Amino acid sequence: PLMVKVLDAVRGSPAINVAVHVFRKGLTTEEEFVEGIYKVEIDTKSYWKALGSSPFHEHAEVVFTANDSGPRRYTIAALLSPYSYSTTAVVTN
Amino acid sequence: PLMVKVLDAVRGSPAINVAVHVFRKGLTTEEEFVEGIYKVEIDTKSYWKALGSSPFHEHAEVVFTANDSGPRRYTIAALLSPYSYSTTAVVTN
Amino acid sequence: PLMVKVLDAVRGSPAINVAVHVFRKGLTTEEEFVEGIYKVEIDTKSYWKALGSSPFHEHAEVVFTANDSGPRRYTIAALLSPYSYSTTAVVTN
Amino acid sequence: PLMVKVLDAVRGSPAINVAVHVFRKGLTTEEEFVEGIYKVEIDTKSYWKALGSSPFHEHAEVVFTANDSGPRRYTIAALLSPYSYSTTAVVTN
Amino acid sequence: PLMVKVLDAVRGSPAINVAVHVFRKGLTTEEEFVEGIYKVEIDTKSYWKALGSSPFHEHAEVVFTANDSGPRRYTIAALLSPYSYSTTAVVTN
Repeated sequence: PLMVKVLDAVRGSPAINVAVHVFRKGLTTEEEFVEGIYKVEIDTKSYWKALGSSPFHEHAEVVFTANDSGPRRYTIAALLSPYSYSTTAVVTN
Repeated sequence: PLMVKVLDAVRGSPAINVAVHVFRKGLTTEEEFVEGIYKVEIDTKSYWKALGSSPFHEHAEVVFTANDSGPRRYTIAALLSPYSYSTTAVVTN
Repeated sequence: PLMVKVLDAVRGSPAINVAVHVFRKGLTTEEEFVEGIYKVEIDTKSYWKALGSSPFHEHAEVVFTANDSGPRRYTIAALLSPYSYSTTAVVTN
Repeated sequence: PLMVKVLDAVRGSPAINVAVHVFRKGLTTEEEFVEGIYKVEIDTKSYWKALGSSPFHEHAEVVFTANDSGPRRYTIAALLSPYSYSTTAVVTN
Repeated sequence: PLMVKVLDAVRGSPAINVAVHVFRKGLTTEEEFVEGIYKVEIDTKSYWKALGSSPFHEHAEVVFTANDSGPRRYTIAALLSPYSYSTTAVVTN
């Protein structure tokens, strides 16, 4: 008899992230999974994923150049950071 | 007898993200999955995903150039960050 | 006997994101899935996804150039961030 | 006997996003899925998706240039962020 | 016996987004799906989707240029953000 209690009585003003998972019983194969319940991808890159069956098989002259550059600013305050009775400020003068 | 209790009694003014998942019983194969319940992708890039069966098979002269640059600003306050009785401010003077 | 209780009694003024999922029992194959219940894609890019069967098969002279640049500003306050009795402000002077 | 209770008694003035999903039992194949219940796509781009069977098969001289640039501003306050008794303001002087 | 209760008793002045889904039992194939119940696409672009069977098959001289630029402003307050007893203002001086 599964019997799960999470955050039953709450009095006040909290700041909560709740993730409750209850369970009971080709190139990429995925089966019966849970992914990225609270997932953050800010600057994620991916080149040439799962190209396929028999690419560039017989003859190929490939020039792969990946120039990642340039002025990029990522200013984040309280990433996945619940708060209460606090002061969060981003000041970019 | 599955019996799940989440946040039964709530008195006050909380700030909550609730994700409750209850369960009971080619190139890319995906089967019976839950993905990205709370997912954030700010600057996500992907070149040449799942091109297909037999690409560039016999002969190919490929020049792949991925120039990622340029002034990009991402200013975020309280990303996936519930708050209560707080002060969140983005000030870009 | 599945029996799920979420946020039964709520007194006050909360700020809640609720996602409850209850369950009981080619190139891309997807089957029996739940995706992106609370999903945010701000700046998402994708070039050449699922091109098809036998592309550029015999002979191909391909020049792939992906120049991503330029002044882009993304100012976000309280992304997926419920709040109560708070002060959220974006001030861009 | 599935028996689900969500937010039964609510007294006050909350701000709620509710997503309840109850269940009981080619190039892209999708089957029996739920997607994007609360999905936000602000600046999403996609070039050359699902081109088809046998494209550019015999001979092809392709010049693919994707110049993404230009002054673009996305100012958002309270994205997927329910609030109560708060003050949300976007001030662009 | 499926038996679902959502937001039975509501006293006060809430601000609610409710999405309840109850269930019981070529190039792109889609079957038995629910999509975009609360979906927002602000600036979404798509070039060359599902071109067809055998395009540019024998010989093709293709010049694909996608110049995305220009001054574009997207100012949004309370996107998918129900609120109560609050003050939402967009001030663009």
